[PDB]
Amino acid sequence: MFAIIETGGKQIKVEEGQEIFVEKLDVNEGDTFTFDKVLFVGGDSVKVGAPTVEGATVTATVNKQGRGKKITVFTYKRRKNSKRKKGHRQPYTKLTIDKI
Amino acid sequence: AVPKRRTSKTRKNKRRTHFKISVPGMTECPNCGEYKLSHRVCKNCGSYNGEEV
Amino acid sequence: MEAKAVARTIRIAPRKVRLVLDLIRGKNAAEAIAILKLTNKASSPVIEKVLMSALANAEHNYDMNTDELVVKEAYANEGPTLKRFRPRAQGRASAINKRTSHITIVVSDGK
Amino acid sequence: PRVKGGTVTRARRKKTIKLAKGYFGSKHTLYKVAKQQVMKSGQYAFRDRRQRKRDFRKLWITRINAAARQHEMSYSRLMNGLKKAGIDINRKMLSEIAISDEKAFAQLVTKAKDAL
Amino acid sequence: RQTFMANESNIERKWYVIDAEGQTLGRLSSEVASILRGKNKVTYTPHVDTGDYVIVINASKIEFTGNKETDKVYYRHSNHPGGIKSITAGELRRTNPERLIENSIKGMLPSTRLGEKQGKKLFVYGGAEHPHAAQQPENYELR
RNA sequence: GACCGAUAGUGAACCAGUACCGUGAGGGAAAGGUGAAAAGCACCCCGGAAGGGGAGUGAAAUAGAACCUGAAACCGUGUGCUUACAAGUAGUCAGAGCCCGUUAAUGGGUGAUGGCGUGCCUUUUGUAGAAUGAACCGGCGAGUUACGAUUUGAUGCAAGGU
RNA sequence: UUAACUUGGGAGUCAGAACAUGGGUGAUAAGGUCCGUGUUCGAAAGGGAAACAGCCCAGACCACCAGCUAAGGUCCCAAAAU
RNA sequence: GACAAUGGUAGGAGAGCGUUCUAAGGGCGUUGAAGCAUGAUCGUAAGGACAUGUGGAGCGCUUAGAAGUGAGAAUGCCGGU
Ligand SMILES: [Mg+2]
Repeated sequence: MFAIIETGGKQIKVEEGQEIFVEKLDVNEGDTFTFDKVLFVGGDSVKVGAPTVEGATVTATVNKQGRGKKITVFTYKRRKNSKRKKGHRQPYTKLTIDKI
Repeated sequence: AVPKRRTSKTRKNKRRTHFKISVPGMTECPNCGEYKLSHRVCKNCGSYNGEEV
Repeated sequence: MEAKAVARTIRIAPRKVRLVLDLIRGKNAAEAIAILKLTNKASSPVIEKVLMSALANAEHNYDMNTDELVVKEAYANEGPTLKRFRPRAQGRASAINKRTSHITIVVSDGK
Repeated sequence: PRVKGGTVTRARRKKTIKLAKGYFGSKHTLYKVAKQQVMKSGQYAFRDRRQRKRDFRKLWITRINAAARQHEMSYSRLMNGLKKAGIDINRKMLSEIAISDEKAFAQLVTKAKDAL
Repeated sequence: RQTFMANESNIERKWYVIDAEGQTLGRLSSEVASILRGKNKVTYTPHVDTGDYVIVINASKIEFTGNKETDKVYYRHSNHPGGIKSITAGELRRTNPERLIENSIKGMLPSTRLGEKQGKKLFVYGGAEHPHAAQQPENYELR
């Protein structure tokens, strides 16, 4: 089956044995995390289907926490002397799904 | 009248697609055993062989 | 196993040479001696006299036969110019670039 | 002491040209031409991180609309009921249900008609 | 991340034949220019060719309301000086009814590197027969 | 010598006020580097000769008098992906298919098709502007020092400071 | 609700433009010109007005393949009611 | 850890990277320096390393000092193409 989790202000369709981008949580590596808020859990035959269904929690297992690729942010304006230049590395968290 | 722009290196190499020379159109002079240009005589020993020159 | 014979700073232009070197590339060496002796251009006996040095440095001192040889690559690089002028009308003067060239013939034998 | 202009005009004019490989013709070789394409290829990208987020929503709405019309319901009748019948949380990236499992997408359409 | 992109060997495109009799000209050509772009199906993506082949028979019985039969004209030009040529939609039904529908549809198709390939999934015939019986179409009840 | 290190410092590190320009007074540049030691390529071979390729001297000639290191522009030869029904400030974001395998990280090259997108400065109430400037690449090229003035920050003493 | 006066250090600016609304001059002419009050451009990106510094909604710290709305829109090109 | 701010040309204020040189403390270098070339790396920016190739004898780091201290444009000046 599958289930829909809500992690970082947005929703992720995840099934089993699966690795994901999730934005940053507060766990060290090698730990275990639990999603207590699942939305539409069930495949073809298994159904509940509910507004923020209660009872089912989904586990995870953290593989690494690191930073993404550097996204260089440049912005100029013509005929003038204006410019800016930055750089950004959005930190993520990689998981692995163990049970629905 | 003068050029308005600097003609690039893509537009330059295209224009000399058709700028080349062709093969001479040789034969084998059958008495001496050389190459000669056809309908001409041999610069070595050689007959014309329809004329023996 | 392959030889070469580089002639350098020949008085002729570098774009008029590589029309003739374009014509013989990847061809048998027995023909390419006798193609340069039938074309009526100005850089044919010059290229010919350096092809007959890659065909004598491949038989002498490497000791390979000159019946199987094939022209692998033949390319004309560029050598230094000789800037001379030409007195032109109304007190002006234009620069005339007499260019020179480097010629390299490399023969092979398929091994 | 005379500060000679050293090896800083090598390096500063490489790390712009090396950003600009893959461009046509002279825009990857010359300094001045590949400089001012790098200033525009970090300006086009700045309005294309903001535009990417709203032009993948002009696609998810197109798929849902081409899913409810075969169950004979509009799109605007579908994201009406699922705010009002249920408190089915607003999601359009999860039109992946309609592609994957048509049997799963059918019970939502049952619950939308049920309390509208 | 979790999105789908249907590509060159992940879709099929089956055939439709539509009886174009007894209904108006630009109310028909919207349930054809959306079949050719493929907005009747999920797994619609941009930048590929989804959609369905559409065949149109009975081009001779399309309609007009008001004096469009005499006051709708089809200006075209020819790039010589003084070359504009006029033709009306009352003499275009009788003379060449295969072109009349075929430009009522191709004005509704996108930017024209792929919108040239989408438009050529459309076969417009004048009578009631078609030689595409070897491709197995079906009737499409369009709204 | 908290002075320069061959576009620098004398105009001049090279046999310089010399080639060269002017009737005349007068104007005036360009040039440096083999190797530790010339041990500067004996002899054979293609060539009319140049220039090569072997053998040799040398730590190295891929340092051979075009002689230390050898950047870019610009001209070449080779090859993985790609292009002959298309309207392009040449990029960007979404992305099939193909050939690869790095400083190991949610990798690299190429790009069928879709969306947005009228170069950079300078002067303007306002420039894609058909207003100005640059052919390209490389060097050089502009708020400095002195003796005073005034305010601010520091510090030494303080009815006295110097 | 959160500014305002005082004393000292450092510059810039003195060519302004459309639109709205009270009037002069012109012809109840001009994208005209000269004054009073307000806004935007000047020094402002973004969505809309097909294209368009000045009109209408609204002021970008950077990231996300989440959400609700303004001016304007819902047949098709082109997201949403034939 | 709460609640706040962060478009910007003339212009005012603050905080930093880098280049040649000198003084003092420490250090690498023919088992190969500077320089140049290729690379998928690191920092909020200017900018810093490291890994093979070419190169053949001098160079960086921490604190402070002093400037002939930073080039895309001047129908800029000499050289090359
Ligand atoms: Mg023009």
